[PDB]
Amino acid sequence: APDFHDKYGNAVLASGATFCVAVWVYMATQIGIEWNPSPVGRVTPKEWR
Amino acid sequence: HETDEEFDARWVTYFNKPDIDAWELRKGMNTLVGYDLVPEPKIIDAALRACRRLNDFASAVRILEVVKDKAGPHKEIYPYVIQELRPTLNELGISTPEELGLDKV
Amino acid sequence: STALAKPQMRGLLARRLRFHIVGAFMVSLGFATFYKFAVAEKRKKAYADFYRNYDSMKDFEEMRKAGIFQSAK
Amino acid sequence: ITAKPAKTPTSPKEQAIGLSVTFLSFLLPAGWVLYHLDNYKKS
Amino acid sequence: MFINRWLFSTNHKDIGTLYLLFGAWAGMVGTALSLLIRAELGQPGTLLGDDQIYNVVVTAHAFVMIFFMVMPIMIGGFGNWLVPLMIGAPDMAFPRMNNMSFWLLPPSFLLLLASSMVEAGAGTGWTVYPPLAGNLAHAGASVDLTIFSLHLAGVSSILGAINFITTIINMKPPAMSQYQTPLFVWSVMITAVLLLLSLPVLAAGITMLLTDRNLNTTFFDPAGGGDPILYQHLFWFFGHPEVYILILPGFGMISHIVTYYSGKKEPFGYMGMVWAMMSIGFLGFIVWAHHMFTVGMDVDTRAYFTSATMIIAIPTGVKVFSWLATLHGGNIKWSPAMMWALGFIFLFTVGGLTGIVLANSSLDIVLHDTYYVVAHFHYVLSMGAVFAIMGGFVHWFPLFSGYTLNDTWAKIHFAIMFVGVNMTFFPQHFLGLSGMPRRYSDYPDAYTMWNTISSMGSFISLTAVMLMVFIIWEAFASKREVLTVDLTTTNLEWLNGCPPPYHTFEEPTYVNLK
Amino acid sequence: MAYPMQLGFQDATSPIMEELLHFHDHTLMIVFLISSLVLYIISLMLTTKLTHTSTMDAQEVETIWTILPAIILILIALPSLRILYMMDEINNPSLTVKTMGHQWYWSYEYTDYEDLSFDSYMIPTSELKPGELRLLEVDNRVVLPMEMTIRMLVSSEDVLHSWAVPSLGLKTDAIPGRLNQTTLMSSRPGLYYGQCSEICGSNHSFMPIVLELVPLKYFEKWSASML
Amino acid sequence: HQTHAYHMVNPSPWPLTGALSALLMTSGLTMWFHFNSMTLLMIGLTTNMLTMYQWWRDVIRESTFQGHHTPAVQKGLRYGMILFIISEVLFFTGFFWAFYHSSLAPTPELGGCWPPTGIHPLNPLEVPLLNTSVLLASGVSITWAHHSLMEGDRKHMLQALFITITLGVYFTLLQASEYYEAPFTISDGVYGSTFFVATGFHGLHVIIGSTFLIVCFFRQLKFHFTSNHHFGFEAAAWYWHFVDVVWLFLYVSIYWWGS
Amino acid sequence: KIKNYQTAPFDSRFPNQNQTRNCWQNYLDFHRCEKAMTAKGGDVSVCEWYRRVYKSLCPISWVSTWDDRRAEGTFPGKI
Amino acid sequence: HYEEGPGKNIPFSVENKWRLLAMMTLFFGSGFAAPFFIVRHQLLKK
Amino acid sequence: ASAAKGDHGGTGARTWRFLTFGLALPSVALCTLNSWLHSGHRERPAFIPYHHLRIRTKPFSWGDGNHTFFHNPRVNPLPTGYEK
Amino acid sequence: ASGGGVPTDEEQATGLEREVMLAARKGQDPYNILAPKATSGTKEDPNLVPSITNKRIVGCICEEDNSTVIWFWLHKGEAQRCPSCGTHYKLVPHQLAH
Amino acid sequence: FENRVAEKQKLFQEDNGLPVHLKGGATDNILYRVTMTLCLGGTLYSLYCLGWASFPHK
Amino acid sequence: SVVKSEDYALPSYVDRRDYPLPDVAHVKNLSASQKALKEKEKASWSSLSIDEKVELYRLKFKESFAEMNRSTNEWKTVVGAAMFFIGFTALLLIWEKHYVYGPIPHTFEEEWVAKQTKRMLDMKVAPIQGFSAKWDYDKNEWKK
Ligand code: HEA
Ligand SMILES: CCCCC/C=C\C/C=C/C/C=C/C/C=C\CCCC(=O)O[C@H](COC(=O)CCCCCCCCCCCCCCCCC)COP(=O)(O)OCCN
Ligand SMILES: CCCCCC/C=C\CCCCCCCCCC(=O)O[C@H](COC(=O)CCCCCCCCCCCCCCC)COP(=O)(O)OC[C@@H](O)CO
Ligand SMILES: CCCCCCCCCCO[C@@H]1O[C@H](CO)[C@@H](O[C@H]2O[C@H](CO)[C@@H](O)[C@H](O)[C@H]2O)[C@H](O)[C@H]1O
Ligand SMILES: CCCCCCCCCCO[C@@H]1O[C@H](CO)[C@@H](O[C@H]2O[C@H](CO)[C@@H](O)[C@H](O)[C@H]2O)[C@H](O)[C@H]1O
Ligand SMILES: C[C@H](CCC(=O)O)[C@H]1CC[C@H]2[C@@H]3[C@H](O)C[C@@H]4C[C@H](O)CC[C@]4(C)[C@H]3C[C@H](O)[C@]12C
Ligand code: CUA
Ligand SMILES: [Cu+2]
Ligand SMILES: [Mg+2]
Ligand code: NA
Ligand SMILES: [Zn+2]
Repeated sequence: APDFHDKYGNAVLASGATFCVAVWVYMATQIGIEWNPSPVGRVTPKEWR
Repeated sequence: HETDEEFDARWVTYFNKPDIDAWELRKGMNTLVGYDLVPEPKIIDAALRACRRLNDFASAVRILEVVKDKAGPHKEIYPYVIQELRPTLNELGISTPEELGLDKV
Repeated sequence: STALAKPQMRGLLARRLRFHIVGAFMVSLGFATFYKFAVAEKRKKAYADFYRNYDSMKDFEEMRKAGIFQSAK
Repeated sequence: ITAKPAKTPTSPKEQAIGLSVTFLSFLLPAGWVLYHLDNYKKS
Repeated sequence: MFINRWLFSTNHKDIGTLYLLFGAWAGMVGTALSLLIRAELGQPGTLLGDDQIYNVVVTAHAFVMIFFMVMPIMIGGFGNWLVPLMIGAPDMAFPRMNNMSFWLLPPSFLLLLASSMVEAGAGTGWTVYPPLAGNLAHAGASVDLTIFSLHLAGVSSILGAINFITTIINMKPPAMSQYQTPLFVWSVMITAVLLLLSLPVLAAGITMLLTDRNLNTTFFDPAGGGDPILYQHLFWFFGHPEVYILILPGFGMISHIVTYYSGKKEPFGYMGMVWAMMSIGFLGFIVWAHHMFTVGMDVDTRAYFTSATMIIAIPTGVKVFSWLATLHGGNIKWSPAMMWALGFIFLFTVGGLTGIVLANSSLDIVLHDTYYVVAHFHYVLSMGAVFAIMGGFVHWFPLFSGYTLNDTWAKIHFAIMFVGVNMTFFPQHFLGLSGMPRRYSDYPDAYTMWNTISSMGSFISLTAVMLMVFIIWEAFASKREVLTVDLTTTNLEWLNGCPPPYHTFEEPTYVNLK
Repeated sequence: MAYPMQLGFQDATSPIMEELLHFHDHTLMIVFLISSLVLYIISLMLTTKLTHTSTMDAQEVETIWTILPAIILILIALPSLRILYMMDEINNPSLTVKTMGHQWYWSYEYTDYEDLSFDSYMIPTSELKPGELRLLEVDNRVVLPMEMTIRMLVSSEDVLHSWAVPSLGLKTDAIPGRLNQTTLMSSRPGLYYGQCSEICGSNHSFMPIVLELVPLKYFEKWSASML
Repeated sequence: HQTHAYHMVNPSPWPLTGALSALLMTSGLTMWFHFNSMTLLMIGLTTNMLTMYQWWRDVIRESTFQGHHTPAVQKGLRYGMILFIISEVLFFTGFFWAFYHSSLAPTPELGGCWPPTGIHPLNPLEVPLLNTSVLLASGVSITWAHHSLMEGDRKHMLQALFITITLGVYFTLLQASEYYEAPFTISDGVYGSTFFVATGFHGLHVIIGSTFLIVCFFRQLKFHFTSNHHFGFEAAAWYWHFVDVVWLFLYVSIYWWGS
Repeated sequence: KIKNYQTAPFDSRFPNQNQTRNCWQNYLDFHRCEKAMTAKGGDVSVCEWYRRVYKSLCPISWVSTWDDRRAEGTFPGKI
Repeated sequence: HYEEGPGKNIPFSVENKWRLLAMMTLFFGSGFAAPFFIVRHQLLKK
Repeated sequence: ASAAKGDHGGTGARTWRFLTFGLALPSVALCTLNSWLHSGHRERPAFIPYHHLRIRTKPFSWGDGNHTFFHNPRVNPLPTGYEK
Repeated sequence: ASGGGVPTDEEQATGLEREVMLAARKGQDPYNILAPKATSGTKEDPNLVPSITNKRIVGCICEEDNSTVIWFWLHKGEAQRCPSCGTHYKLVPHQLAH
Repeated sequence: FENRVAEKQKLFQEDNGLPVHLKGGATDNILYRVTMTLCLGGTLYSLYCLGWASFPHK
Repeated sequence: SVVKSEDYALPSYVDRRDYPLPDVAHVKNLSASQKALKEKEKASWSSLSIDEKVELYRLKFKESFAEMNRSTNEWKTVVGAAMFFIGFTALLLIWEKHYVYGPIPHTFEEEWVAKQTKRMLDMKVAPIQGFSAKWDYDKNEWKK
């Protein structure tokens, strides 16, 4: 007889992957986290003195 | 210690013992499959004939499945062993696991 | 019909192990050739090249003019 | 190992309840403290 | 009946179960403290307060995880349950003194919780160095309550070590030599010798610290001719053997779990595994000043401690390669306990190799007191002691309880924890090479990215700890009762059924000499 | 100082620090290789249905397992101990500077000639000037002459601290009643930062070290102006 | 019914009362040092004494009165007592290490010398040598007690053990007098610290060993020992030799070499 | 000779990281010298070297504490 | 004697899974919550 | 190193009794005389308030906080000198 | 010099200690202090395993010096064989208070 | 004195199901209750003292 | 048939590819036709039908090798559920960021970072490899 994995395995894999990627991308990009990446190639240095 | 031939000969003799009992048949096959080899046809032949003296058809079939399993992904080994055993399979009326559908998952 | 040939039946796990422990070693030599060339040698060369004609007074004057120091304006 | 089938099967719904209550027993009390940290400090 | 059975116990299995419950509760306390550390550090700035409350939390995190989670679970919990069964003994040699080793732990833990409630806590580091821990910079009761907590944990484990040594030497079947005992039993015997010799020296040093703080002695105060560096020697003369005490019973469980799920009757190279654990226990007493390479010691002393510390890699490597050779040719069963043991082999090897980096005293000048050391020991502690504990807990839970876990959930639990702990600790190597100090509540802005990711990792391990509690609940809630277990001919602790009767081996095994 | 997303050591400011970087690269390669050799044997053990479960002889293979690790340890220890004794060699300083750790700041004393000493405290975040570094800048920097061997002597007047400057390869603990010595030589002018490296109470995170390395004549005039 | 020789002990409250005595003594010392109160501490000392008394009473009931100490049980208790003595040796080792660390490298605060400036050590040829003779003598008299007991001689066992305890008490009274007379105190820098804490823990162990010998004396009076079975006496004799050897190391190290 | 004094030279009596006894010995030597010199009527200027060396090596607070204790009659080293 | 067997060799009852859930929640939950309340306590004092 | 006595050829209590009364107790009686000759108050040294002695970093938990546990007025000065 | 007054074990040992001492005098080992010596272990000459019940655990150290012990229950009835080396064992049940 | 060990052996071996710490009779029950009451009461008192000492004092 | 907890000391049945001939038959009690089939098995096996041979095999053993060794879909559930709970973790972290953490320090403001970057380049932070090495001091721009 098919067990839990045969019947629901594909859906648990697809939905858990979709959910995980969506929520981490949102967390990483949309809520004001300051990752502080390298300025190299990114920041234009500005006069400080 | 010994040559491959001597190893094989001691196992053939083990299973060829006329009054081998059920416990010794099981001890022999469950010991033999712990080694790094698939048993030569002549060893399997003597184990299958021990199954016959012990009136145990099912264990003859299981021995054939364990040969296939001990070959791992070398899929050329089992068909060669069954080829070599066919005269004994026919003489004892042993069906292979495939002829019985017992290879289906 | 034709009979199947007899295949090797004995020492299959030992044979597979022999084959791969040697492949595992050959990476290690090949990776050791990388790593060393991509990181270690590259570092020795970045330090040697940097210091070869490095002028510490000129580096100091550039810093002093950029106003970084307490002791030197 | 082999084992008997469950004497008192815990259905998917009951597992969702046990899992929720277990997660909340850790998340709620710590979340209440962390939420009120500014209250504790600015006090 | 309840009080006679659970407060007055003289039974090694019930006392083992008490230790497992205590160590599990401590593990939730040490886990919360670890998440407060990572919440403080998970963005730049100050979350909680200054370094006092922060290092109270860091200090309690270490003491709880070491003394109240790992030691009680590995030695009190698995040692008591398994050792007498693996040698066919009817109980421990001193079954009533065994119950006092257990009961001294709730009061020890109470004292440590009292330390953190009174005054401003003991924000000293788990090493409790003076003068920061002395009565001028840590006035008031907190640090004395911490010392007393360690005295009580110390007596509990010294009496436990006497009990295990005596039991293992004296209560085997008369035909069984010490070279016919399982590796987990050897691991407990060696760990108990290390406890017996090292704890009294820590007890001497923290007693000296107690009298400097309350009797006007000056062991560690230069004003009286004392020396703060003497405390460090006495503490680390215990503290290095202590990390081998935390891992050895783990090595013993890993040997059994690898053997069993490789379908083998025995571990590869049994006498080399015994030799390796004895040599590691021995060498673990002559290396302690690798914790003191920046204190100003002489060059030749630093050369000797570098070399002796590295030498431990030789017997330790024998064990790693012997676990590989035990998997070799196995009929591999991918059970959740097997996954925990394979994770152990790989993560312990990573952290042992960063320990080798650090044994070089010249490089340790720059890595000492930075997060490179934090990364080294969390790879051997939360990805070695913790993984060996979770491997042995899922492996033997059906023996102790009579019920099975759901293996799918337990594999999911292993997968979440393996991701979380590597996300947490792997970036701390970068923080340490680039110079972030230990015991800091906040860091220069350049260290933001790796601290953020390390904190996100600690939350993933929090989700794993919550799920583990659900998994244990689900097993007791569903009551799937164990029927047969594989390989009892080489795993004697299963042969009396699951769970075994309260009294086992009332008639001893029969073992002939021949 | 460290920069964002940094993986490895700060760039070397001193020849000894340079030696440590090459020695770390030598060691880390070994590390790489052993960890990968293990991961790989391990996946090899776990990826076949072939079995061999009967007793295996351990003697021969245990020789490989002890000897090869012993040789790899000797290949690490030889250059490790060369560096250890090289840093210990006599080098004749031109200047001695003392630093005393305190809760929570460092003081500095340059008393070869005059009585010069001052305190050095972290710049509070709310007083940083634009472009200055949070938790790292100090009000009074440790000005020192570049390209000169300097003896630093380190102690404390209260609890333990530890005086560190990672780009020069330096970390010496500050212990009351003890005077520990280290030597410092910068190949370059500039500003080189470190942070207290032994837990010392409420503001352990907030008592940094800033060295300012400049030509001798500038160091002399700065010294005279600090009296 | 068992067919092994080992002892299944009856369920007992004493491990719990002893663990709680420990909590009460340590929280009591904390109260005493910081909150000016001796109450918790006296309750913990009382419950610790009550626990010791009833636990060891029960071990005498289990052995002398109920017969559970077969040879295999006794052999375990031998190992137990040896391992306990080893852990007490290591505890003293920490204080010897503290003594040699401070005395071999005397700091400037002491005058850069040992004994420090301003310290006037006791003369090791006066009461300290007398105490040495006293404890060595009591090692000879306990060995006499042991051989009389093995030879079945009740009266000479009791006479030799009484001598041994009288010498224990003599050393304890001599040491109490020397502590009072000593012109330096525990607060007199690392000299007074090492002196009083190392000799003070040793004096505590002399008091513990003497108590254990007095327990053996009253059990002997009650005929509990046979000429072949008397492990409590052997354990007390090994612990007593331990206290004598520790004294010898303290005498040579602190009183003699350190004077 | 040895004006052009820059700092205290390497001293093979104190070759290790712990230099406490180097400061202490020079402080002692200086004061012992100065007592010898201002006893026997002679010139303290002969003690100058010890004074330079201890000033270079010794923390100001140690010198200051030792000087207060010599004045109080509680300096525990022998001069 | 004492009860023997699955569910009977432990100091807590597993006779009812929901009463068990409550006890396990209180048991592990109180250990996990304690350090947050200690920190709250330390913040509130001063 | 034998020492100089000279026994064996049987064994036990009798010989250890002989050692107890013929050597051990005589040695104690002798040392008890030696001690009771050099006993009795030796004259106390000038008080000097050395900072490495009479340490007080925290008051003692008995008495007025300033007296050691087995304080002897005759020979133990306080941080401020000998009592009245 | 040399009264008695000290009881001997023969006079005063009691309980299990006494049972062990009285049995050892008879050359008997009801409490399993000594290791049993093996027979040749064939089916005609099996190792004989005493027991006070209907089954007892056997550990078989198959060859001298093996570190691996092989454990199994031995039940009343026909001889059984160690599952590693085949040597034979037979249970001989019953009664203790001799 | 006389050797009364045989009397104690008969007492402690009486088949009355008592655990050894109560088998000497009513005085064992009394000393047990005294010990346990001091331990548990002392332990409550120690918790009270923790509560008192956990807060700055008035 | 029916394995009881109270049988743990008895030899038992197991399907394992490394112990092909277990210690007992999977089924020992036989019906009338099963007893007749065991008698027939004592005669030539060529006279057994295929169904009779399969019925003897299934009396002796529970599962065949192909059955006991089959692969399963379990990995989907494990990987998927692990990703689920990892995804749930990010909820916790969103919650903490919204309700627990306050503003980070002003030194992360864009203009501050531009000025600090120039000042790091002016003091030649890590000029050999790590930071200023990556700046072109001639062209006044990041190296390509
Ligand atoms: C379980 C705990 C555990 C274990 C097992 C270890 C194992 C080791 N540790 Fe660690 N360690 C800690 C817990 C542990 N450690 C803790 C808690 C601290 C800091 C304490 C504090 O300050 O709070 C610490 C600190 C610490 C320091 C001090 C760093 C500093 O503070 O500056 C050092 C330095 O030598 C060190 C080294 C090592 C070494 C060489 C090993 C070795 O024993 C590892 C040997 C293992 C291997 C090497 C891997 C397997 C081998 C092979 C696969 C063979 C091939 C290998 C080679 C040829 C090298 N450790
Ligand atoms: C006469 C023979 C010796 C017996 C000693 C009698 C008194 C107390 C007994 C305990 C002895 C143990 C050592 C503890 C440390 C200090 C006591 C040292 C011995 C002693 O009694 O030292 C006295 C000081 O006592 C003081 O402070 C006394 C303070 C008393 C407080 C005890 C402190 C509690 C210690 C906690 C111990 C923790 C135990 C660890 C167990 C380890 C776990 C494995 C010396 O008197 P003084 O006036 O300074 O100088 C003499 C001047 N004429
Ligand atoms: C000043 C007060 C505060 C400090 C507390 C300590 C105070 C004093 C404690 C003194 C120790 C008394 C111990 C009495 C033990 C009596 C029980 C006993 O001796 O029991 C014996 C077994 O030995 C056994 O368990 C041996 C078990 C003995 C171990 C005890 C010895 C030391 C314990 C010391 C605690 C150390 C504290 C360390 C300080 C850091 C009984 O077997 P037998 O003698 O063979 O008799 C049977 C024959 O009759 C049959 O024919
Ligand atoms: C380190 C481990 C911790 C990980 C993170 C925990 C995740 C949080 C779980 C939720 O915790 C709850 O969150 C609510 C907010 O969502 C809080 O309500 C607070 O906020 C509500 C909305 O503002 C108000 O209605 C409530 O009265 C007020 O208590 C509540 O107290 C707290 O229990
Ligand atoms: C049934 C089992 C047994 C459990 C027994 C529980 C006993 C409870 C009694 C507590 O009351 C007392 O209160 C005293 C004072 O009111 C305190 O002493 C202290 O009290 C003050 C604190 O400094 C000072 O006035 C004193 O000098 C100092 O000794 C001290 O806490 C205690 O003696
Ligand atoms: C009364 C008693 C007789 C012993 C007995 O056989 O019951 C004797 C035998 C040995 C005696 C003891 C030992 O001779 C040693 C002690 C000597 C002292 O002079 C009196 C008390 C002393 C402690 C004695 C008291 C008592 O007279 C004892 C105990
Ligand atoms: Cu100063 Cu940390
Ligand atoms: Cu260490
Ligand atoms: Mg440090
Ligand atoms: Na922070
Ligand atoms: Zn066998």
